[PDB]
Amino acid sequence: WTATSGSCKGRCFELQEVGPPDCRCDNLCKSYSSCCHDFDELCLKTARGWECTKDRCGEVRNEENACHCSEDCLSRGDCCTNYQVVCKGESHWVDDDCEEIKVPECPAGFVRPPLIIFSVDGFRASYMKKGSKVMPNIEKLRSCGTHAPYMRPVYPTKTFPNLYTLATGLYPESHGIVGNSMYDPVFDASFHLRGREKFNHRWWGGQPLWITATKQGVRAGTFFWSVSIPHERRILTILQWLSLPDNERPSVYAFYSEQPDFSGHKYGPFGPEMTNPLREIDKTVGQLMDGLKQLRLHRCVNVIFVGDHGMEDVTCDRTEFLSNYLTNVDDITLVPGTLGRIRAKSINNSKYDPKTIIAALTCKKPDQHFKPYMKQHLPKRLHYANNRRIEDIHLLVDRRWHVARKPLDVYKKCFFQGDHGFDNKVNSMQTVFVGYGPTFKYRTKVPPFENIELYNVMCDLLGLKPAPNNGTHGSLNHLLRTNTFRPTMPDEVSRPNYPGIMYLQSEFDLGCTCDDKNKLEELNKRLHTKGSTKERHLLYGRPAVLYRTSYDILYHTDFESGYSEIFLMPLWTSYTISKQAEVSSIPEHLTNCVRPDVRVSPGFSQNCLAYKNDKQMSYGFLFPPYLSSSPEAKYDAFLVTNMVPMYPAFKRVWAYFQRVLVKKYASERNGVNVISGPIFDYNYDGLRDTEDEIKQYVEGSSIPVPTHYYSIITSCLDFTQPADKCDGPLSVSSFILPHRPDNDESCNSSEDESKWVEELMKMHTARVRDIEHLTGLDFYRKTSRSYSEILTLKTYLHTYESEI
Ligand SMILES: *[C@@H]1O[C@H](CO)[C@@H](O[C@@H]2O[C@H](CO)[C@@H](O[C@@H]3O[C@H](CO[C@H]4O[C@H](CO)[C@@H](O)[C@H](O[C@H]5O[C@H](CO)[C@@H](O)[C@H](O)[C@@H]5O[C@H]5O[C@H](CO)[C@@H](O)[C@H](O)[C@@H]5O)[C@@H]4O)[C@@H](O)[C@H](O[C@H]4O[C@H](CO)[C@@H](O)[C@H](O)[C@@H]4O[C@H]4O[C@H](CO)[C@@H](O)[C@H](O)[C@@H]4O)[C@@H]3O)[C@H](O)[C@H]2NC(C)=O)[C@H](O)[C@H]1NC(C)=O
Ligand SMILES: O=C(c1ccc2[nH]nnc2c1)N1C[C@@H]2[C@H](C1)[C@H]1CN(C(=O)c3cc4ccccc4c(OCC(F)(F)F)n3)C[C@@H]21
Ligand SMILES: [Ca+2]
Ligand SMILES: [Ca+2]
Ligand SMILES: [Cl-]
Ligand code: NA
Ligand SMILES: [Zn+2]
Repeated sequence: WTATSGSCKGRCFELQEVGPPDCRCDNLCKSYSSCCHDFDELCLKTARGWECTKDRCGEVRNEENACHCSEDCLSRGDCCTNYQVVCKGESHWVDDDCEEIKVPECPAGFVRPPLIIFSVDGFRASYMKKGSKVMPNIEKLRSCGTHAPYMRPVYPTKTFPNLYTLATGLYPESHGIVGNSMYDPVFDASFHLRGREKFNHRWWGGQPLWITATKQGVRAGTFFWSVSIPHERRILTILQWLSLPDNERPSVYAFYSEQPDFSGHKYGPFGPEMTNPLREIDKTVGQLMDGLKQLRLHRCVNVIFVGDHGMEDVTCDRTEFLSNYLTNVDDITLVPGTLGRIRAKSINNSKYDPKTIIAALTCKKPDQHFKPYMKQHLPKRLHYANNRRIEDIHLLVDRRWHVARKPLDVYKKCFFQGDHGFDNKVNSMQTVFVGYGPTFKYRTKVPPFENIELYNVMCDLLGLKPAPNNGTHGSLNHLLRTNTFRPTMPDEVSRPNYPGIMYLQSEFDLGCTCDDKNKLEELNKRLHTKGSTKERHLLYGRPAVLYRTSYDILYHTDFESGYSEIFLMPLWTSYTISKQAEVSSIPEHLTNCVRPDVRVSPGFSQNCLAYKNDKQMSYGFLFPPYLSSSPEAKYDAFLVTNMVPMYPAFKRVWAYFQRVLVKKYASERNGVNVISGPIFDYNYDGLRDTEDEIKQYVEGSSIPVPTHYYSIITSCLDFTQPADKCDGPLSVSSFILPHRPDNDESCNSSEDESKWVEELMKMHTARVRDIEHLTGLDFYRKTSRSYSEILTLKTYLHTYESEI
């Protein structure tokens, strides 16, 4: 109950929310149904429209007008945005040549350039090119400021997860807003688009930008707007706030547009009805910029034009129904649409089994348009598991499709031609970024980047220290003219041992066998074991270990490794494969060869007997024998310290990568440097497991089984230079392959690895940064590149999509 008895007199769009029981006058009161009786009358004035006309010029003030064209309007801060153009001979901002903004040109009393975030819902990245003719204000921002060809949203590519990621720098799994619709089993409460539960603070984790600003003494405009407040009034309100006295005026503001998303759902992303919403958005940007110009703020304010996600073509007829797959369809609850999330309809149903639901959903139809996963098996790049609000069973839905429980849900709940929510590497889901202002660079294009990085930059723009978040601070320094953030590399926590030959063959009782059999060549092999070729295979310095552990550096002719005495295998193995390198086979006599490593105690070694006994588990090697530089160097690849546990199903994947793909990349990229290793993430939190988190060992041993295997493949960005003699920027692609005992994820896996392995790898593409979180390692410590450029390289994701 609200005491709507109060008045909004002089409180219109009040910045601090008034305490109950009082009627509210803030931009969100509509949505709470708590506005004062006179809110519409005093605060949502419409009389006379939004534009000055020649006859209105120098009129006597009439407080009933929506905006004013009287002489005092500028100093009152409430002129219509076209006032100086219609009445004072000025030009519209869009008609002015752009001029570099080298420094902020702010009125006296501004302690920092204000930040305005202009967010546009559903603004697909290709709209910038495809709509350019009808968006002249936006086009000017884009070509005069700093822009990316596109910006990557987070998964799922839905409205609330992405707006709140923009605000916090966090993945949905960490901020807690994991969909537009959610059930939290601890609260036993549901979050919906319609309704009041979504206003409860307990849903909203991390620390959004407005809160970060407030805590550090920077005042914020209210970011959220009731849908019924027209866009023109939102713009007028921000401009009015910008006229407040120095002590009252906010430094950060947000405008939000429900368009083009609203129309995109109805008409599809490129429907002919889409031109008008785009024109109208541009007109709004033009009113803002004209309005800033009148206030002498157009060369003072930093403006971010940013979308939350794109929009894809999706229609009723492209719906998969779980009732075609599951006999037990009424025993599940599905969160439906462009993603699926499944849980038991009732917690009292003891006959509910996720394994049988998964199996009934797996590769059941030739062109099946969704794929089931236990959430811990989703591509790690999605970071979509570590939240109790994310159901154990997930359906990744093909672009252009929906999943639903039963046909009745679709025709009794066609209409829409667009939707979003799909995998965040999908081109149609990409959105936009443009930065314009004194702190952004001039006429500069930057590579695509992820929206999780923006919170840091917005903090930088406002001189704030960001709360802990998933961005990599410094990775977007190249967007900025100043206010860059200069981080230091993390300090290495553990130093390696460099073991020499310390054990005799006979001290090893590992159940291992190998058919293995001159001072010129013997001085040579000794030099290689001391690191003589390390400069060839360790191109960017050794990775630093950022946690407390015990490990050894092991040198070889063809590869170098950091070998964990705790996990009994390498944390990392590093090797370089030149364009000229030749692939060989494992000679027949060496087929089951495993050799003790005389530098490493039996007590810190794997053993072959454990693999023999473990009927499910086999082994592979991190440096592949196929790539050995000579028959003699090949023996190094069979060392027990190069061995890792591998399910035979995974060996199919791993063998193809090592035998076929590495050489292919080396030929295509002019040499590659490869770092591979294991990953343990049994609690699916995207972070390196400690030894006590390991859920699976090779039977009868203390050899921990990895959940994933990574590789990082680096070469020269200028591919006319070979990877090992590169003078400038680097180029990287990486992956985090799930280590699974079956290939159920690949519906074509009965076929030859040339028909399905590369597709699996593409799906499990990763950023180096993802691997760093998962391993506690820090890569690229010794390059001739600036650290910020390396941070950018570490956040790179090779997506394998075609051109935007
Ligand atoms: C992306 O960036 C983010 C932010 O940096 C990274 O997330 C951080 O990860 C940290 C390491 O896991 C984590 O630190 C833990 O914090 C615990 C205290 O947390 C509360 O306070 C903070 C600060 O205000 C707050 O942010 C937290 O908010 C979480 O929880 C609330 C309520 O549930 C949510 O609203 C909110 O969305 C957020 O949830 C997310 O994180 C939690 C984990 O905290 C998940 O469970 C959720 O699913 C969701 O993802 C909290 O309000 C602190 O208690 C922890 O300490 C325990 O463990 C350490 C191990 O080092 C040990 O030293 C301690 O003794 C303690 O152990 C005891 O508790 C254990 C668990 O109950 C128990 O098993 C033991 O036996 C002991 O009794 C821990 O330090 C930090 O909270 C989050 N922050 C956020 C915002 O998510 C994230 O990792 C990055 N992602 C990647 C891939 O890099
Ligand atoms: O019902 C929907 C909706 C919209 C499009 C849909 N497509 N498919 N389903 C949909 C459902 N809503 C309506 C609400 C919310 C999404 C949008 C955020 N809003 C801000 O003023 C606003 C503006 C912001 C501007 C910058 C940063 C954050 C902002 C923020 O934050 C919202 C959050 F905090 F909850 F994340 N809110 C109002 C709009
Ligand atoms: Ca075995
Ligand atoms: Ca973990
Ligand atoms: Cl959702
Ligand atoms: Na298969
Ligand atoms: Zn939408």
